[PDB]
Amino acid sequence: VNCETSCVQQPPCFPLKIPPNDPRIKNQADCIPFFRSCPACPGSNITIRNQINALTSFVDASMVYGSEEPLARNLRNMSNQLGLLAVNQRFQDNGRALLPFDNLHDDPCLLTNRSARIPCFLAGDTRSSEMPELTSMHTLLLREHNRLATELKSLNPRWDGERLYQEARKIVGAMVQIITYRDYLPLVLGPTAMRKYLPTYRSYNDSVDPRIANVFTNAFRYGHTLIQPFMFRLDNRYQPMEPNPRVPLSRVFFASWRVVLEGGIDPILRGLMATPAKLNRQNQIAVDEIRERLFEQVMRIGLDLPALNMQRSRDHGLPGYNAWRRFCGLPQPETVGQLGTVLRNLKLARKLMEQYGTPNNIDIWMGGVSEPLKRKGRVGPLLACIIGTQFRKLRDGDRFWWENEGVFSMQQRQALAQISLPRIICDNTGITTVSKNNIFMSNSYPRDFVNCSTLPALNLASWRE
Amino acid sequence: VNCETSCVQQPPCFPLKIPPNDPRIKNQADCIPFFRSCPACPGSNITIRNQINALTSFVDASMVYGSEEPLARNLRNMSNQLGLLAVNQRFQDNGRALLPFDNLHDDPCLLTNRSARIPCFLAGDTRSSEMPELTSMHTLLLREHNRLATELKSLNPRWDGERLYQEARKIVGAMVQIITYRDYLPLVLGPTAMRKYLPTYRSYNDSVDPRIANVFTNAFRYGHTLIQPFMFRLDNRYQPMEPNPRVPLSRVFFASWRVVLEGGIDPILRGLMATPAKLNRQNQIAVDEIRERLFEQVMRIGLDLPALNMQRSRDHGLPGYNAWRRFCGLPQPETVGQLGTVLRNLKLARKLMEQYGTPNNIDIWMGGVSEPLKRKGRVGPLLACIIGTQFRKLRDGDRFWWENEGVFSMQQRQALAQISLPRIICDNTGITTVSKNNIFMSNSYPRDFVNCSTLPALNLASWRE
Amino acid sequence: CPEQDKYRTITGMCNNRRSPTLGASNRAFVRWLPAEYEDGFSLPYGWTPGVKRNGFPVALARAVSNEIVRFPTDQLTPDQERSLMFMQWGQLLDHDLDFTPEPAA
Amino acid sequence: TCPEQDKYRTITGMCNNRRSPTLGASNRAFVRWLPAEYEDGFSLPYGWTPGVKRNGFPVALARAVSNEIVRFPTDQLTPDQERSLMFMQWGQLLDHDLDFTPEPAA
Amino acid sequence: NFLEHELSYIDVLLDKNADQATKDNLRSYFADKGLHSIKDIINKAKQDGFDVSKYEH
Amino acid sequence: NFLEHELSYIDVLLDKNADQATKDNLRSYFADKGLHSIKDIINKAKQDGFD
Ligand SMILES: *[C@@H]1O[C@H](CO[C@@H]2O[C@@H](C)[C@@H](O)[C@@H](O)[C@@H]2O)[C@@H](O[C@@H]2O[C@H](CO)[C@@H](O[C@@H]3O[C@H](CO[C@H]4O[C@H](CO)[C@@H](O)[C@H](O)[C@@H]4O)[C@@H](O)[C@H](O[C@H]4O[C@H](CO)[C@@H](O)[C@H](O)[C@@H]4O)[C@@H]3O)[C@H](O)[C@H]2NC(C)=O)[C@H](O)[C@H]1NC(C)=O
Ligand SMILES: *[C@@H]1O[C@H](CO[C@@H]2O[C@@H](C)[C@@H](O)[C@@H](O)[C@@H]2O)[C@@H](O[C@@H]2O[C@H](CO)[C@@H](O[C@@H]3O[C@H](CO[C@H]4O[C@H](CO)[C@@H](O)[C@H](O)[C@@H]4O)[C@@H](O)[C@H](O[C@H]4O[C@H](CO)[C@@H](O)[C@H](O)[C@@H]4O)[C@@H]3O)[C@H](O)[C@H]2NC(C)=O)[C@H](O)[C@H]1NC(C)=O
Ligand SMILES: *[C@@H]1O[C@H](CO)[C@@H](O[C@@H]2O[C@H](CO)[C@@H](O[C@@H]3O[C@H](CO[C@H]4O[C@H](CO)[C@@H](O)[C@H](O)[C@@H]4O)[C@@H](O)[C@H](O)[C@@H]3O)[C@H](O)[C@H]2NC(C)=O)[C@H](O)[C@H]1NC(C)=O
Ligand code: HEC
Ligand code: HEC
Ligand SMILES: *[C@@H]1O[C@H](CO)[C@@H](O[C@@H]2O[C@H](CO)[C@@H](O[C@@H]3O[C@H](CO)[C@@H](O)[C@H](O)[C@@H]3O)[C@H](O)[C@H]2NC(C)=O)[C@H](O)[C@H]1NC(C)=O
Ligand SMILES: *[C@@H]1O[C@H](CO)[C@@H](O[C@@H]2O[C@H](CO)[C@@H](O)[C@H](O)[C@H]2NC(C)=O)[C@H](O)[C@H]1NC(C)=O
Ligand SMILES: *[C@@H]1O[C@H](CO)[C@@H](O)[C@H](O)[C@H]1NC(C)=O
Ligand SMILES: *[C@@H]1O[C@H](CO)[C@@H](O)[C@H](O)[C@H]1NC(C)=O
Ligand SMILES: [Ca+2]
Ligand SMILES: [Ca+2]
Ligand SMILES: [Cl-]
Ligand SMILES: [Cl-]
Repeated sequence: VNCETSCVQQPPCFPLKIPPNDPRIKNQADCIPFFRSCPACPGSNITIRNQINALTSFVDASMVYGSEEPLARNLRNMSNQLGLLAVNQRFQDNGRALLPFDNLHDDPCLLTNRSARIPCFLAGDTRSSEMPELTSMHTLLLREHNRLATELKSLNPRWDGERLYQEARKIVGAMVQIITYRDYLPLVLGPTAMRKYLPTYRSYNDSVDPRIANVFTNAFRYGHTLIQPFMFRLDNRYQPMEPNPRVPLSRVFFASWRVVLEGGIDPILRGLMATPAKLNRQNQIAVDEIRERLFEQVMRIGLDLPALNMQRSRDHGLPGYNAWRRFCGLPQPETVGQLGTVLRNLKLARKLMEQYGTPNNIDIWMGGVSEPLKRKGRVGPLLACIIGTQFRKLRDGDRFWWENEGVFSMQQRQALAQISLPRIICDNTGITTVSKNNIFMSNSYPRDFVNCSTLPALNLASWRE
Repeated sequence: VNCETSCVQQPPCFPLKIPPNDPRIKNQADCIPFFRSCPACPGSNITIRNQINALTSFVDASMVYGSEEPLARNLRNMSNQLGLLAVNQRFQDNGRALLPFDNLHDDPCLLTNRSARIPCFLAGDTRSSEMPELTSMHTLLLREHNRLATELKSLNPRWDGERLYQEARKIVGAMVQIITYRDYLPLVLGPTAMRKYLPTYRSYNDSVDPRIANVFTNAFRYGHTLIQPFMFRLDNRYQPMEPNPRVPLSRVFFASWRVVLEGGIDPILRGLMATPAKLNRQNQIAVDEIRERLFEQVMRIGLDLPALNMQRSRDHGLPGYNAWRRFCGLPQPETVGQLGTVLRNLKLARKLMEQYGTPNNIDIWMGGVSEPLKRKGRVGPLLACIIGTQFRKLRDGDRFWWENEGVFSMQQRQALAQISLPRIICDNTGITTVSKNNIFMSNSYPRDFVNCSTLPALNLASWRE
Repeated sequence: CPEQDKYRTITGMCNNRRSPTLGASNRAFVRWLPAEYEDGFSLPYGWTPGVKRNGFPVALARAVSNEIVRFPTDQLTPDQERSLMFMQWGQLLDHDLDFTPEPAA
Repeated sequence: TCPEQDKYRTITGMCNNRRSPTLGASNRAFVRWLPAEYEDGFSLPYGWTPGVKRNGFPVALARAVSNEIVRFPTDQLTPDQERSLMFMQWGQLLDHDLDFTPEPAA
Repeated sequence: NFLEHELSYIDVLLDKNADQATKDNLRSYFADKGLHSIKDIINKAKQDGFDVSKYEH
Repeated sequence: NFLEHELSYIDVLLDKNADQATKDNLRSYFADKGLHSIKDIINKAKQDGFD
């Protein structure tokens, strides 16, 4: 239970030992702290240890609504029958809603600025406040829920609170699906992998296991190679916002006070649409704000997120790179030369073999992100297979997939096909110029931007009764 | 609750209730007793209940040697350095060895003939005494292990007890794999499934998972449909044995006294070679002796083995017939008409729907054994796929498979290829006339029989130092 | 697991060197399909009365046996191309592969 | 048991798959696409016991791998000309809809 | 743990000029948390760190 | 529990003419089982129903 401070290796701790001549941590008796993930069957001499998913695997907006029953009621506004989600009672972002505050045992957002006294937020997922960028997306979808629930009350005044909440929840879940599979995933996998692992939806298959796979929780960490070392904020004309325009990320983690007291989400959303993401390259894998200084303000020592990813894969007993290549139907290099051809980079192959001895032992994240990106994608062949394979199961295996017959009417389907993330940002913030679709590709202002008008708004007409 | 005497459905019981029209059990307050299989993770509200395999999955003769270190030492003769398995000290079979006696609390074998006081036998597996025909096979392999260890001692006088035991065990294991894959499975599956699921052995593949699947523990009960309702015993001229040559099975279950005091194993092995199995047919699935009188002598009521099979599959949470058809790539009937086509038997299809309502719900053993048998095999296509798939994993996934390079010398493999089950019967009994090769097909005396002298013995010359 | 070894272990351990329990004894079965329980995770179908399975009542196993498996045993058809030893080798082999333990009375 | 008629998802995911009602639901084990690889076969990770090799080779310290392979000078960061930082944030947001792996509390 | 925005609920329960249906729906909400009276709601907010000074009567 | 064939190992342990190599390996075998002296071995056989 002493994992954060002690360095001794007793359960449940699995600290990361410090090598010699480390660039930062000069004392080798120190360590990087690490709690082993909770086993599914504690203390068993029979079952091979597995870990738990605390969330619903489905793409169901459970980051807004929660995945347990009491939490899901705690996020709801139980003062009236308008079916709303609960909002913050002390603060607002130019009138508009903010997420409510959580009441935690050990609150880490209070440590990031002691005079501000701004605790962490309450959303359907516990990690909402990890980054004000993340917090802003959580806030925007809270607002989108309430906007729909208000609009549906206009159409159907006799609908009570439960009916309203559920219908809003249903639409928001479909919007997270449409955005994800129409706009996001094609840009992760690239067109070739997208045809292969996500062919055209037919219908629901109740023999498709929709569970998250253990390896996926480590493979989808590819995104850490996209993290930029600052938070960017922009004024109404997309120029640097006046307080702090380029904040080092080591000073925004759990910094919920920056949303409340430093202009809200409008400037963060603008910097997200008008700043390029980091490009993963074999000699520039991940930035030192996350490799050297992760959570520096709220812990005795800053963490190494790539290293945590690799220790975690070991905590979960995941197989190594070649076993996942074999699984995926990809060739398994044995020698440095064979790995140099797979990576089309012999210098990096040699470095991996220097460390691991064999491509059988390369950790899945490290081998996965070392691979060369697919044409028009941001992952290599191995990660494409794991990520794509997972999302096909979440689609085919979801009885409530928005395109499955019976979930939505044919007209509501034709309406939902018009939604998009830039539209959602218009309807719920003071932002009035947003990205051309595809939002995840558009990154340069003002070339890739347009006014909140050229974009079709969602038509809720077919929701009347 | 005491599942064997009470009919209350509290854990760990799950008793079979009695239909009102029952042909045997006239009291509906009664039940057939039933203990749920032990769960792998007791009382967990997180994991999905699964069951435990107490045995090693590999085809390694673990029913002779045990699957746990303490048991395997009790089966060895620890009074010298000859590498032998322990034999009965009180009784012999015309000089030949018999299995030792176990020491159980509530010994069922004692209940089958109180005055004989012959307890159950001690072997690698706990069910060795359930049928004296099974016991015979156990005894036969125990005498073979010892015969080999004696022979190896002649070739290698310097070898100690451990080497002699390990070296004979290695041989016996290879004999079981060879008889199983060369002679048994082709006659279960037929040539077409044999090609499809058991293609030619290439080599050890360390990525093949060799575990027993849960459904296999039900599917492989296909063999209950081969059970004849008598135990036949034949003298040295293959004629009915003078005392009781045709004993109902309800009087031989756990009757280890019949092995000891009514002629030993030769008359039983002769009855097994010279009596036909029962043919499974869609209108003749299983005989009343196991369906009505299972363990009648050691139990308050006779059990119903086909009914237990279906209750057990529900206990194990196995999916229904159609889910397994889909798993195997076979068409899935929805209507009685389509089921009639799948079974080539509309009358049978109507009976199943009356019971189950949908093919989705047919328990796997009931579906499996209702299907028509494949050509020159003794299962239908669903069971062939489950059984064949399982035995391919146990072969490709076994690092000690007898043909895997390094396990046996090229010369040793040449010699083992020559072994046969009829030869092991010659070497270890008083039988001088045995079935022609493919003992599993040969079934009629004298047409299918040959003198022992005409068969080549196992040559252990290449086992020398 | 020892890097070198001539003989199987008695428990099956260390056959597979990357995953040394696969095939060893006193381990959970592997699931080729996800399990199907009345409550999702433990209670079998047939346990709670009135609870249907996929839209249909659960048939008593004894009643499936009575109506489908039962036949007049005198009419038994002997298999001209198989011996009883074919049956018996099956049971012995089974007992080399799986035993599912129950609690004791 | 799961209701025959269903307009909306449950919060926990229960009863999406009617034949197997916990699949995809919350507070349930991960599925394994490959069997686990652990030092002792069932619970201890590679890197736990000093001197125990993995598949014939010593276990590399994760932080060591991170220093030798992931480290790079911050001033040479390449900005992706065809992806916005919203591409990054949607991934994290979406990650937090699919999985969270609890670990014990301090 | 009592959440900060549940303090707004306490005011709705103490407002005499409030819909009786909305007050039943809140007392029922708190009852599922194991808080079966207005004073017990007050004491949970108090124990979980919040300013209860305007409700000491 | 105690097995009936383990009674023959007692005959060997008491047999004064057998060799000590054999007696040592049997005392170890019973020792692994918790029966450390010939008195403990006998009493275990009696306890578990033998003579
Ligand atoms: C050693 O044995 C390995 C295991 O082999 C299995 O067991 C033996 C006994 C035989 O029965 C054998 O036929 C079995 O395959 C064997 O590795 C296996 O190799 C296959 C072929 O590459 C792999 O199949 C690929 O799987 C990926 C990922 O999807 C899988 O798992 C998900 C999650 O459960 C399922 O939803 C899927 O249905 C898959 O099962 C697929 O993406 C991939 O399909 C794409 O593959 C090809 C080419 O890319 C095309 O058909 C399409 O583009 C597909 O879209 C394959 O289906 C299998 O995963 C792998 N298993 C393991 C455990 O690694 C290995 O090759 C053997 N080696 C030797 C030398 O014998
Ligand atoms: C509904 O979805 C089902 C699931 O499909 C998987 O997931 C979706 C998301 C897609 O990726 C889909 O492409 C995936 O397959 C789907 O059922 C699946 O159907 C396939 C094909 O019919 C089944 O494969 C067959 O399996 C048997 C059994 O072996 C399997 O399991 C063992 C143990 O895991 C492994 O060792 C094997 O590698 C297999 O994975 C095989 O014997 C069989 O292959 C043999 O037959 C084929 C065809 O004759 C030959 O080419 C081979 O070489 C062999 O001779 C197939 O591999 C799969 O088991 C089944 N899964 C489930 C869960 O039922 C279903 O078809 C979908 N239906 C619709 C309408 O969409
Ligand atoms: C329970 O098991 C008992 C064995 O422990 C069975 O007892 C045996 O049953 C048979 C059949 O009735 C008897 O056979 C008869 O034997 C007599 C004389 O035999 C003498 O010689 C034998 C040795 O050769 C010896 O065992 C006897 O004690 C006698 O010294 C003949 O005259 C008959 O024609 C016929 O062969 C057995 O003798 C009898 N006793 C024994 C010890 O075997 C009993 O049948 C079983 N009960 C049930 C219900 O199955
Ligand atoms: C899927 C995933 C996981 C595993 C979740 C689980 O199953 O428990 C983790 N990440 Fe990563 N991430 C972190 C920070 C500070 C980020 C900046 C906002 C960030 C981004 C990110 C994105 C872009 C992404 C997918 C495209 C992603 N995350 C996926 C993802 C920080 C962390 C930390 C800390 C962890 C846990 C590390 C550990 O101790 O094992 C983490 N992320 C896991
Ligand atoms: C594989 C198997 C199993 C399940 C094993 C496990 O994993 O625990 C069972 N059987 Fe059946 N069997 C029994 C009797 C009296 C037999 C006559 C000799 C018999 C034969 C037989 C054959 C031929 C066979 C394969 C070809 C086979 N068995 C496989 C097999 C009796 C039983 C009993 C009783 C059970 C347990 C029933 C329950 O309570 O669930 C059983 N066998 C299981
Ligand atoms: C361990 O192996 C030894 C040697 O192979 C076994 O020894 C033998 O034991 C049998 C049975 O006790 C003896 O057989 C018989 O002889 C007696 C007279 O002494 C006779 O009354 C019987 O009818 C039978 O013919 C045999 O003589 C004996 N041989 C030796 C060399 O000791 C021993 O039993 C084995 N122990 C176990 C537990 O298997
Ligand atoms: C910590 O939080 C406080 C808010 O309490 C930040 O203070 C703002 O900073 C300005 C300029 O220095 C001050 O005038 C006020 O205290 C705040 N602004 C306004 C408009 O009230 C403070 O800067 C934060 N410090 C750090 C290091 O994060
Ligand atoms: C596992 O084995 C150890 C050592 O024998 C024992 O202390 C522990 O209680 C066992 N665990 C379980 C769950 O039986
Ligand atoms: C509930 O909704 C009302 C009306 O919109 C609002 O004033 C109030 O603050 C909301 N309550 C919470 C806890 O969000
Ligand atoms: Ca979810
Ligand atoms: Ca075995
Ligand atoms: Cl299964
Ligand atoms: Cl996995």
